[PDB]
Amino acid sequence: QRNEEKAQREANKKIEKQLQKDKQVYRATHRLLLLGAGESGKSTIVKQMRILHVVQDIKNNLKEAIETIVAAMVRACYERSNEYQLIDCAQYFLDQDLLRCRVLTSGIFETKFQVDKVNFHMFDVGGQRDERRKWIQCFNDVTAIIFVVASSSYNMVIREDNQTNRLQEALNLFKSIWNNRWLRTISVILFLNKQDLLAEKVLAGKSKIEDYFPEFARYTTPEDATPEPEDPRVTRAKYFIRDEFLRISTASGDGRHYCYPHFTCAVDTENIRRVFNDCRDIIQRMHLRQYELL
Amino acid sequence: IAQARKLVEQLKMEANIDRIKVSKAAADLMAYCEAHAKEDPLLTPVPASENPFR
Amino acid sequence: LDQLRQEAEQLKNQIRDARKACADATLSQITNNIDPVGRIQMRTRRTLRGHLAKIYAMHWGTDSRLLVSASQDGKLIIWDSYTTNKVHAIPLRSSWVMTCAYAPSGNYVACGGLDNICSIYNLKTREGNVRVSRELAGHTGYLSCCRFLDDNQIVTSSGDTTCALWDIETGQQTTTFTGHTGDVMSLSLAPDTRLFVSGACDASAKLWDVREGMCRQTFTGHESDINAICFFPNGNAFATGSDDATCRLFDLRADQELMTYSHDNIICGITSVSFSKSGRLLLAGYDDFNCNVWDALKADRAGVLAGHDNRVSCLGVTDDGMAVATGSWDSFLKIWN
Amino acid sequence: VWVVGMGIVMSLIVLAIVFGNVLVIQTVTNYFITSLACADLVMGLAVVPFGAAHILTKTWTFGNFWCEFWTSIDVLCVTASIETLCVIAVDRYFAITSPFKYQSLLTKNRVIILMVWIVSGLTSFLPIQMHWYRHQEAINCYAEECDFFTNQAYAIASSIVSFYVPLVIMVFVYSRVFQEAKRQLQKIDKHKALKTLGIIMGTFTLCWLPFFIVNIVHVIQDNLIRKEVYILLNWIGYVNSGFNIYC
Ligand SMILES: Nc1nc2c(ncn2[C@@H]2O[C@H](COP(=O)(O)OP(=O)(O)OP(=O)(O)O)[C@@H](O)[C@H]2O)c(=O)[nH]1
Ligand SMILES: CN[C@@H]1CCc2c(ccc(O)c2O)[C@H]1O
Repeated sequence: QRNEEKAQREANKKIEKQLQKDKQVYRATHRLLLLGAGESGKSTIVKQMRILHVVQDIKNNLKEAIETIVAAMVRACYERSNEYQLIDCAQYFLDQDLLRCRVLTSGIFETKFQVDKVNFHMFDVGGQRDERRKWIQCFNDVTAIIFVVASSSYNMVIREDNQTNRLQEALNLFKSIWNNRWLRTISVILFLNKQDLLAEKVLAGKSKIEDYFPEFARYTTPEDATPEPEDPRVTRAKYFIRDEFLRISTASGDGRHYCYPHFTCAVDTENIRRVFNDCRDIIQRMHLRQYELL
Repeated sequence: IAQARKLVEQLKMEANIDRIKVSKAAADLMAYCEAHAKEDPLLTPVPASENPFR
Repeated sequence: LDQLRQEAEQLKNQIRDARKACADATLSQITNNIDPVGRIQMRTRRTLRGHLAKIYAMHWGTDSRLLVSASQDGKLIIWDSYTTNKVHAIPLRSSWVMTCAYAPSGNYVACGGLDNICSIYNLKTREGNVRVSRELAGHTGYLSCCRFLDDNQIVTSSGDTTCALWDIETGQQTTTFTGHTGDVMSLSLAPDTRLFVSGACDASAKLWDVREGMCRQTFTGHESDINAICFFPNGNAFATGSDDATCRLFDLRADQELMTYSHDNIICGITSVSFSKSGRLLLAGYDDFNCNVWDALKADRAGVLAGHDNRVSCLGVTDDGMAVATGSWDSFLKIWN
Repeated sequence: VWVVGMGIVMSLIVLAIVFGNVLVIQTVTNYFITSLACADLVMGLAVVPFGAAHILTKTWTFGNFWCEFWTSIDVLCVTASIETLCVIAVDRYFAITSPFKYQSLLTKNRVIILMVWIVSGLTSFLPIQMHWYRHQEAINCYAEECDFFTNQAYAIASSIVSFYVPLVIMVFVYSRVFQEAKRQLQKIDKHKALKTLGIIMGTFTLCWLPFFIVNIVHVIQDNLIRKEVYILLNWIGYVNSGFNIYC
């Protein structure tokens, strides 16, 4: 019938109106993907944006912390915590409070927020572990990839014991991400997390980086160093790890691939202020290079 | 542990099955294809009058 | 200990010897007598537009007139292939979708992805308001495919080396299947809806049983990942497309690999395979932005469909075998005839 | 040989330019650039073929109204092309210098192109329509059915509106882009941009700046430049339509 086709055309028009309206919003959003190894702090950074930009669980962590220390054997056993795995948020609870507890997460973990008339979309990857990561081909359009590592874990082993130390696991994972076919045109923002714990470890003479990393003995601090104020021993160790990550990027790096190193502490609200993240996200030079070689 | 014991029991069931000759399977496939090749719109093009898309 | 492992290795030798004695002659020798089909040329009758991001799934309807597509911006659009008129546009709770389906009765649509949750939508309802019916959420890891045996049962294949048969009314797993050592990527139900297969990530495809619930056979002739699978119209064979350029055809009754399809100038992957109405043409997608048409019995290329601008990630053939629809990552669907 | 040979070069040049411009004519910038292709196609189709015939010693004497239309079309064609480059430069400055709001400033809703074309046509066809131009030598030239001239500072208004105004914006717009790139490259560390800017601006400058100098000079004072040299300068200036380096 004539009316039968007329109604279908009217239905098509209504849907077309909504699609045009929704096309604007999708274009004006910025999407960021988190990455890193286990026990690094990806979820803590996401929670920071919720606090700033926009009870049984706590005691549960304290319950597990007490049993773990006693099983290995009280205060003396806590000092030699490198041999046996133990939760980082142990001393704080035993003696920002809501951000210290650790909760395992399987499902994607998204977040919407607005900073200055611009919409940002930050989501966690999630999951216990993978060696295939076949979903990585889906994220072929994100603007940037945020990488978080544990800079204060170089004398602890992976949860599967008798394996490489935690830092070397991060280096291997970074190489795979950088040399990936699908992620060939995506920049990386590098976050060296857990700075406060690194300072405490270096101050004490219990362990030395030279034992685990032989090359640190002959390392000389770079001339173009800016210790923000600051012992030379702490600053030299802080920079050595940062320069070790960079040599992976510069080797196979090309015109489109860049890398942004940063120093930050996750729990502090000031250090996670998205202001420098906003500047880094807008400092991307894709706009220039593209119109013409410029 | 007992993962091998559970696995090795499965292969026993799969091993004790009946297999036919490849010639019979090939003949069956050929016969089915020859029989049903008549009503294949994609293989033999249909006239534009009978085409619902054209 | 080692004795148990020794028995496992010993049994693997018996399987190979048994398969050798059953190979009287190859398929190529018998099929050499027939005449080639010849060159096949088809043109895009219609083009469907409206999606914003890449399409990851597509399934035809029972009447072969309506199809549903899924994209990465969180949209589920139902089209009308005859006149190119969208009927619905269902927003989704998440922007990550990797599968879609369409009920045999046409009253339900399924979806899933990285949320570990399979959703079910209602199309024919009072006041014409589509709403979520049930949210099956018992898994771990992403999903890959969904299928309907009827209006009350749905089969899913999650990414934790498991498959399950759900139940819409109660929302619980009636049964579960285990045995794969790698991620499951695809499945395809039998024409009689009694058995189904699954291509894992360890280069092995099995033949499960829906009712009993244990594996029956295992084919491991490949050398890389598996991304697609599809049953023969007869119901006694299936074709598998792997990560490498090779695509192989297996047989249930004999238990062995029959024929392989490959070419020297192709080194890309395969993302989707399907058959024709009479099981004479084996279409297959590729990563080189086009589609190729093979021959089931002659193993030679007989046409290339290169009307796309990005990789092909889905493909389907109508029930009456009158059209072929191929999606891609450039937000464009197409219909070929 | 000399006279006929020159006509062969000019006729080939007019035909050669038409092939390139039509072939080209996506994004907002592509829609902006389509105006350049349209103007080049119109020029090659209408004005260029008549140029060789007029430059030939014999004059066609086709008509008075047709001659007036042909003379008027020159201003509309030249002003339309030159004005669009300023718009392209402004769009590039918006896209590059200001990173957010590029998407909240630029919209599909054409309007700017229509406004620019209307502005270009306002100064071209109107003086031909009113037919009141301007001397004894200037007079009696139109009595017999081609002299070109301007009085009451018509050339001054034509030059400022079509050429002087765009180049005021060009220097300011392109000075900021180059300055930002120089400091940006230093950040990565702690030639190509200069070559690109030179290639972009040198053709425009060396093609258009010398012509309007003589255009303003010949009316300001007594006769110091001949008609033939002015015609040759105009012909050299017409090369930019086919020269326009984009994509
Ligand atoms: N002292 C201190 N502890 C930190 C800091 N950043 C993270 N942590 C600790 O690490 C925890 C965060 O670890 P998770 O949220 O599990 O990080 P993750 O392992 O990347 O997350 P998943 O991979 O999703 O499990 C916090 O609750 C703290 O216990 C930091 O800057 N200082
Ligand atoms: C004869 N050629 C004409 C004459 C002067 C002139 C041109 C173009 C734009 C102007 O604003 C002009 O004043 C030339 O195309």
